[PDB]
Amino acid sequence: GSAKVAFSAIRSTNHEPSEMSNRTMIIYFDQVLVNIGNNFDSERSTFIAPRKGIYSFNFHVVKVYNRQTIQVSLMLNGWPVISAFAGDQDVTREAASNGVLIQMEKGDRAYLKLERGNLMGGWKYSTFSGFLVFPL
Amino acid sequence: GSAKVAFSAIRSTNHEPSEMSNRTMIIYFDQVLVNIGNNFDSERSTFIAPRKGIYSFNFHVVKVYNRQTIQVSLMLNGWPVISAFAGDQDVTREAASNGVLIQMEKGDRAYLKLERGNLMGGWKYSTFSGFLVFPL
Amino acid sequence: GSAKVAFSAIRSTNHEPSEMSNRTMIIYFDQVLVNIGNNFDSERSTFIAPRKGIYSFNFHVVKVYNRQTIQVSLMLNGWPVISAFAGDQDVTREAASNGVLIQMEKGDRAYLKLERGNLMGGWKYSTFSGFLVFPL
Ligand SMILES: *[C@@H]1O[C@H](CO)[C@@H](O[C@@H]2O[C@H](CO)[C@@H](O)[C@H](O)[C@H]2NC(C)=O)[C@H](O)[C@H]1NC(C)=O
Ligand SMILES: *[C@@H]1O[C@H](CO)[C@@H](O[C@@H]2O[C@H](CO)[C@@H](O)[C@H](O)[C@H]2NC(C)=O)[C@H](O)[C@H]1NC(C)=O
Ligand SMILES: *[C@@H]1O[C@H](CO)[C@@H](O[C@@H]2O[C@H](CO)[C@@H](O)[C@H](O)[C@H]2NC(C)=O)[C@H](O)[C@H]1NC(C)=O
Repeated sequence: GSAKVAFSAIRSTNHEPSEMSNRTMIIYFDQVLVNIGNNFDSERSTFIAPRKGIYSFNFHVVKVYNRQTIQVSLMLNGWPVISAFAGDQDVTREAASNGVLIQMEKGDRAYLKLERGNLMGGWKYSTFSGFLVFPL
Repeated sequence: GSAKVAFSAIRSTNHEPSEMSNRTMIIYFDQVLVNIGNNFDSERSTFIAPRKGIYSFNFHVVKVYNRQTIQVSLMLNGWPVISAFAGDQDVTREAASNGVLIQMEKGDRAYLKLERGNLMGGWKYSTFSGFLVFPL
Repeated sequence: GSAKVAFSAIRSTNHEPSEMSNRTMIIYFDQVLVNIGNNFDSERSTFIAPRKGIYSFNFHVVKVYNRQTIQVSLMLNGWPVISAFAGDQDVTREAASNGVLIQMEKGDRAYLKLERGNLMGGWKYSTFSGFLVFPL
């Protein structure tokens, strides 16, 4: 029970970044598909760990042609753990994708941040998900 | 026991799409590596959920140069949950990859569908896998 | 307890391949983020399964422009289970990414091998992780 913890969120439209998102560079997901434990904060697109354990995260951030390459980082309490990268071309939607397992303590925060480049043109089809693999 | 549910499948050759696959646009995996619970239907390349829970899925669909870009969607009972994308070039094999967690009920179906483009030239090296994270 | 098994490793610098790595073509990860059970051998960048079960693996191998395309394979006791691919360009860091579930027996070994191409220029930002989904 207290060890069933999972979330899943997607970007459902190609609408543009909000003003606050330009300031945080935190990547926003409007449609929450799964939120067992209610530990993902959808306003802030941030997972907050309810207990000590090993957590898994995956993300795929989709961009269109927009005169920019990007770097996306999964952030743990404001420090980048992993990054992914995408280029700039008009042939196809393209994704920055990566995933990892990390230890988190209670209250630890995980979210995605655009380190380099921007998502003007939208980031429809973007995904972010994660779950407690086991408590420690 | 009834909560150990996992599958894994790959495309082992670069052979071309069958006639029926042209009609469904459902992506076929010939080699099943894991099938605990026997809940993946290999003929139809479809996972059928044996019980209510949160399930994880991952896929990577590999294409060669074939004058087409692709969009691949994970389908839940015929509705696309996530998509991934790949372009068209002759430099390298390229993948449409994405993954997500979703709630499924008993009898719910998960499979992959080519929404845009085709896989003439084969989709060798393609992978699809998933598992019950926990029952609900 | 004996069913909590997880690792996570990354490549933290853009330093070049060592001589021994040129001989094995085994991809090395210097920073180990998670190692529950201590079943990942960091010197050899190899996970050694402590018991029979279904294990999940994910990897993303990041390259720079280096006049080479690559193929990366997850190896199970020296045989490639899945592969991923990346091309060669100077626009952006690019990744060969894939993931899968496999059955392993006790003592089985999982590691990543560069089947085609090389990682001159470094493979900073590369990731490799995996966990026991359940014992069998
Ligand atoms: C968020 O930031 C982008 C830039 O990253 C803003 O779009 C730019 O606006 C400037 C100044 O008006 C123009 O010169 C460019 O046309 C835009 N640049 C790009 C790269 O598109 C965008 O409007 C901002 N959105 C807000 C604050 O809501
Ligand atoms: C499946 O569909 C493809 C097209 O998506 C078929 O290949 C095409 O066949 C047409 C008509 O004969 C030709 O004009 C083209 O040479 C082919 N197109 C492409 C894009 O390759 C393919 O044969 C079909 N396979 C079946 C029904 O088994
Ligand atoms: C590991 O291998 C690469 C080649 O894969 C070595 O770099 C090459 O060295 C040769 C011979 O001296 C040169 O002709 C080229 O400049 C290099 N090739 C490439 C593709 O960069 C590298 O030094 C080796 N490193 C070792 C043994 O530590």
